[PDB]
Amino acid sequence: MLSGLNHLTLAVSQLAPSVAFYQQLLGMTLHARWDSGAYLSCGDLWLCLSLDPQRRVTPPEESDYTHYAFSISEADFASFAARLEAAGVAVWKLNRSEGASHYFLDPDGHKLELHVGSLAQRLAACREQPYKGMVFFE
Amino acid sequence: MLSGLNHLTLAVSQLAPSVAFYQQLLGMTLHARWDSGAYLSCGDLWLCLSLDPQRRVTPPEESDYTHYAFSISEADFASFAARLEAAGVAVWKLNRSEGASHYFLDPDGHKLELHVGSLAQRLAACREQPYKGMVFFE
Ligand SMILES: [Zn+2]
Ligand SMILES: [Zn+2]
Repeated sequence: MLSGLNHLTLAVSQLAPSVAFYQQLLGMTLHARWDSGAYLSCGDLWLCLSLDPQRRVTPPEESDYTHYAFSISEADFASFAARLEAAGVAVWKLNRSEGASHYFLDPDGHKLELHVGSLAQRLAACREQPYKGMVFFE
Repeated sequence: MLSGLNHLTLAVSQLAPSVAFYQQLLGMTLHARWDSGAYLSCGDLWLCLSLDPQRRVTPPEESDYTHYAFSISEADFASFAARLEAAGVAVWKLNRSEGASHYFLDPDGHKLELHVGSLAQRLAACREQPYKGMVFFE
């Protein structure tokens, strides 16, 4: 069977500002970089940044809801979100429609998120406050 | 500070064919569905499919290299690739890198991959044969 995300590859227009964002600002571990990409890790996540001349910025209102959420503890969530805000990182969504989340953009307009909680916790919360028409499968 | 990938959300244009693709063809576990989305899991990956009228079925030549790779064992790789081929699933790239990889498209054109191998394995191969401009960080 398939089991797990092996890696997430993000196309980037400029490699150095992207590496700086993920390593310096988000605190991910940089393992290697080369003329056309970089490999970082975030816990078990393998992140590849790939220099792509085809990557364009799109303002968030003109891209779809595809997005990438990173786990953070309840104790660190608010202060890290506030640090991103204070550093001028743009926000793309304010309404918390899926629990405790902060929604921010990377330098290339990729839609990112900080989230507190697992899938099991989300399902348990949704049993009490379900999305419209929600059905649960055991 | 960040501990890993919390969830991957893919915007979809039609919920039913996307659920069929990820649950039935790819074998992910469906945990819940609502009028505008679904939650699935694939190993430790929490996948959300989100119905979005902004999502377009996008040919691969019209999107950048951003993509999502799922882990599969070497032993299972060939039969799973054959399953995708039997289902008529389009391929967007041929593999030219270390470790088995199959590059395929979802119903909306999201770029997916099956990959055999870890970040550690990739780094070991790169240390032996570094890419142009490659620098490592310990
Ligand atoms: Zn999210
Ligand atoms: Zn890949």
